[PDB]
Order: sequence, then structure tokens, then C-alpha cells
Amino acid sequence: RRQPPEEVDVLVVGAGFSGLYALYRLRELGRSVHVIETAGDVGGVWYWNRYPGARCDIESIEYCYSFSEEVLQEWNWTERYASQPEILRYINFVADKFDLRSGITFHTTVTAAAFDEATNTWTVDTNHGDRIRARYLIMASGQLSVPQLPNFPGLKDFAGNLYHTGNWPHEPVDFSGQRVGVIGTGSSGIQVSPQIAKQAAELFVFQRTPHFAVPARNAPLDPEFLADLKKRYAEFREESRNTPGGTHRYQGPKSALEVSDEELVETLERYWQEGGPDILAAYRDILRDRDANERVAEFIRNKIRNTVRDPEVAERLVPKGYPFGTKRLILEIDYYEMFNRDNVHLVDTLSAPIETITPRGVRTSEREYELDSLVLATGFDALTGALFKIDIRGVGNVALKEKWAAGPRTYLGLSTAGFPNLFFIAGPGSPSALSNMLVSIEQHVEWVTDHIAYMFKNGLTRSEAVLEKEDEWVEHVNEIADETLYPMTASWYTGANVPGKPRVFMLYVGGFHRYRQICDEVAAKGYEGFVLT
Ligand SMILES: Cc1cc2nc3c(=O)[nH]c(=O)nc-3n(C[C@H](O)[C@H](O)[C@H](O)COP(=O)(O)OP(=O)(O)OC[C@H]3O[C@@H](n4cnc5c(N)ncnc54)[C@H](O)[C@@H]3O)c2cc1C
Ligand SMILES: NC(=O)c1ccc[n+]([C@@H]2O[C@H](COP(=O)([O-])OP(=O)(O)OC[C@H]3O[C@@H](n4cnc5c(N)ncnc54)[C@H](OP(=O)(O)O)[C@@H]3O)[C@@H](O)[C@H]2O)c1
Repeated sequence: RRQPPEEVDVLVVGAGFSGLYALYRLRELGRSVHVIETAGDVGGVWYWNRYPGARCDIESIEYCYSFSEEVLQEWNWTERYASQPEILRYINFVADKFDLRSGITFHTTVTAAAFDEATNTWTVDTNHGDRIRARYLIMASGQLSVPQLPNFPGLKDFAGNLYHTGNWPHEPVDFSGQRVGVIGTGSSGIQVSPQIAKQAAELFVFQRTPHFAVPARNAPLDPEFLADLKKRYAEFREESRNTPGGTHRYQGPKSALEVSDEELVETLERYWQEGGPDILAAYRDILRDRDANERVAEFIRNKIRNTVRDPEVAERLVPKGYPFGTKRLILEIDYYEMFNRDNVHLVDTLSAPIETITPRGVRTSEREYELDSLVLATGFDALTGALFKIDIRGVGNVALKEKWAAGPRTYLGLSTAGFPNLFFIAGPGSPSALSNMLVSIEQHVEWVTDHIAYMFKNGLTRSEAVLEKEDEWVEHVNEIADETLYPMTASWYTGANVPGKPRVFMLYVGGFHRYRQICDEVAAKGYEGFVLT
């Protein structure tokens, strides 16, 4: 274990994409910097989510770092969408290439942090009894990083084996000959389920609200195409940075309302055969207008009905009650096809709610299911869950957990008034998961670490967001969300999946590009909306 230093210019919490880049860039900027991370090695989500089928939904060529020309030229992606093992190899490659581990303490969880107004510094404690004095504190602790259990009793009475996809065993788990249940059909359950169906004697899929999924159509990556792309890589990334969604997705200029049914069908059919998430921007108003949205959703529901032979089973898979795209769009690989197998069962817990877990399985309001193993694909305590596990204290002993009890309050998502010198990477109040996260994450890490270099350059030692600019930012974030269909639906974006958590859409929806312009204008004017001393 790397004993962490007693004093540092910048402390970083988290060694996933965000944390490693912050460590890297801070080093280049001549600052002392060190990382604390709970896990035994680097990766973040790609270290933790080792469940079979784990795979990215953003193209390998887009979902990657661009800060290093060498890494761009040297690394060879192999598939349209990178599997978890492949991305963890990439992360390991990058960590090795810049000697990053020497600046990280592993197996160590930060527990508390308190700002000292006398010294303009943070003092940060860990579960190993370490205390670290840092002038700046960068929370790179994730968006989807605290596993959430589902809300029913009897979990600790189950006699069989119990798993969560976000805390998956390090060695392959063997489901051979078993009766297996999976609870949850978001992207984790959609990915892990077809893999388990290949080992288990019987698989029970416990669905509540159906999520919309479209075919991935993964494929080998052409090494022609790659070597070619490599010739203009820095240029291609810059094209992805100047978009709402951080990828080469085509921005459809028309309205899903202006077009005829025939042109609607033909256009959606070509996104469907191509595969991938780009259908989300097929028409400009899919996320803005309920009647627009509904023509798309209805096309997708019919595609779903047509994938499964038994029509009672197919109708059970059709998403109902919320607009298309307002929960995260999922990419599926042999998920729908799966339900055509003899040994796979769709359990509709909308009609038959789960009452309790029992020693032998799952009780709904209609019957009991006997199981040997149970897999929880029940998601995460998103965006705030990880910060809330740490006792973070601002000016006048204000707890972050209390100040944000009605939902997260930030200027630009980057900082919160009352908490000087503290930064969140790609979290609430910013574009975050509504963009290619590597483009969200690089922008934030660049902006924060520039900011810090600006502070040190100019002999300043305290950076704090102006409370009024915060409040105006929060209202702004809420106002632009309320022009979309996003706040209409219960998802983890809204916090609706953690019992008692306030239901407020937590993300900036105006697009990465515009958000980035705003941050650039701010930093240009000497960090307008911050007070520096
Ligand atoms: C399974 C999965 C697949 C994903 N696929 C996509 C994809 O399709 N497209 C996309 O753009 N992004 C996707 N993401 C979202 C993902 O959050 C981002 O892509 C990116 O990986 C986040 O990187 P990060 O470093 O900011 O956070 P993380 O990868 O979550 O890393 C945070 C790290 O901090 C650690 N940590 C938290 N609290 C503490 C503490 N108190 N003390 C010490 N350490 C702590 C955690 O152990 C974790 O290792 C996916 C998320 C998941 C869960
Ligand atoms: N390739 C990828 O892109 C990929 C893969 C995995 C994860 N991720 C990222 O992580 C986010 C979370 O993915 P996720 O699938 O882990 O979590 P999720 O999207 O939060 O879905 C959790 C699932 O479990 C269900 N659930 C929760 N509580 C339940 C209960 N008490 N009873 C029955 N069912 C219950 C939810 O049902 P309801 O919807 O009815 O609440 C939903 O089906 C994704 O949206 C994406 O951002 C990405």
C-alpha cells in the first residue's frame, strides 16, 4: 500500500477515467498531487463491473482519451463496442505509460473531509486512519459508483448465492445447471442476462418497467478504417467535442411531427438496421415534444413485438407510460431473441409485484420462484450517492449531504457555494452522462486543473462559487430541463430509484458543446461567478 503524503497541493478521490487524468495533468502543471481509491487497482466502473456481457454503448473510437497523441496512435481498438475487459486493458495501458500508480493509494476509502477556513485547506480522512492536508480537493468519485439494492425485505435470508452486477466477483461465476433469477432490466440486466441464459438450467428475468432497447449490431473494427482514422484523429475528436452529445451522431434537422408515416418508418428502419443509439437524434424534437416522441416510441414498440414469437411474452416487453429516451436508451445484443428459448422466463412484476425474497427464491403477489442464485442488476445511487457516503463539511460546519438534501446545488456543476476549493468531476449540474463521458470528463479535468494552475500562478489560495450564481445556475438547469420531456419520468437521473431521495432531474440538458462555451467564457473573464482570494 502506498502510504499517502501528509501534505499535498491537490487531493483526488477516485482512480477511474476522471481521477487518472487529473493526476496526469496536474503533474504536467507542476503541482504535487495524489489519488485515494477504494479498489485494489485502476479502472472505476471498468474495474468494478466485471459481470459477463459488460460492454460500452459508445463506439470504441469515441469512448477513449484524446489528451495524448501517442496513445491515440498506438492503441488498437478491435470492435465497434469495447467489452469491459478490453477497456480495462486500455486503462491499464494508459496507467502504465504515464507511471500513474506511483501517485495512487489503493484499498483505501475516504470517509470525511472538512474545510479549514483559517488555512484555506481541506483535511481529509480515510478508513485506514490517514489524514491528508490538501489545498484543493477534487471529487472524481463517479456518477454510477455506489451499488443500489432493490427495496424489499428478505435479501439476507436467501439460502443461495447473491450478486450485484456493480460488485461482481473477480473470478468467473459458474451458473451451470442452476435456476437463476435476475432482478432489473436496465442496461446491466440486458447485458448480463443473455450470458447467464447460456449456463443456467432456467433463467427468470424479473422485469418491472420495460426499458427501451435497440440492437447494438456490434462488428469487427476494420483495421483499414482504423489506420486511416489515425491520420486525422485529433481532427476527428474535435468534431466530436463540438456536438451536443460528444460523438459523431447525426443531428437530424427535421421534426418527427412534420414527416409522413411512410417517411418516418423508412428513416427509423435505417437507424434500426444500422444499430446503435443514434436514433435518439433522428429528429430534432424527439426529447422536446410528446407527440413527436410518441411516433418514434410507437415505431420501436412494434419492432419489439416482432422479435418474440409468443405474443403474450412480446407484449410484456413493450415499454409503456414514459417517453422514449427519457430513461437511458439501452443497446441490446441477443436480449429480445433470448426470450424465444425453452429455458428463459419473463416475470412481469408490474402485474405481480415482488413481495419479499425468501430462503429459496422470490415471492411475488402471484407465486413463489425457487432459485439457486440471484443477480441484482438494480442500478446505482447515482450522481450524489458517492459524495453522500463521505462526511464532507464546508464553511461554518455545513454538511454537503444536508445542503443538497433537496437535490444537488452547484454553479456549473463544478462547485458548490459554502465549500471553497472543492471540485466535482462530471457530476450533477453538468452534462455528465447525457454526453459521451470521456468528452465530459476531459473537459472538466482540463477546466479544473487549469483553474488550479491559474490560482497558483496568481498567488491566490481560495476559490468559492458565489451563492447567487449557484441559485441562478440551479434555476437555469431546472428551466431548460422543464422544456424537455426528461423530468416526466422516474429514472436514476431524477433520483427516483433510491427510496426517499428527492425527485429532481439532476443533469444539464443543453448539450456538451454549449456547456463548454459557457465554461470557456467564465474562465476567460477570470472565473466570473467565483470569488478568488
Ligand atoms: C457498467 C457501466 C457502463 C458504462 N458505460 C458507459 C458508456 O456506455 N458510455 C459512457 O459515456 N459512460 C458509461 N458509463 C458511465 C461511467 O460513469 C463513465 O463512462 C466513466 O467511466 C466515469 O468515470 P469516472 O472516473 O468519473 O468515475 P468512476 O469510473 O466511477 O470511478 C470512480 C472511482 O472512485 C472510487 N470511489 C468512490 N468513492 C470513494 C471514496 N470515498 N474513497 C475512495 N475511492 C472512492 C470508486 O471505487 C471508483 O473506482 C458506464 C457506467 C457503468 C456503471
Ligand atoms: N453498455 C452500457 O451502456 C451500460 C451498461 C450498464 C450500465 N450502464 C450505465 O449505468 C446506468 C444504470 O444501469 P443499470 O441497468 O445498472 O441500472 P438502472 O438503469 O438504474 O436499472 C435498474 C433496474 O432494476 C429495477 N429495479 C430497481 N428497484 C427494483 C425493485 N425494487 N423491484 C423490481 N425491480 C427494480 C429497475 O426497474 P424500474 O425501471 O421499473 O425502476 C430497473 O429495471 C445505465 O442507465 C447507464 O448509464 C451502461
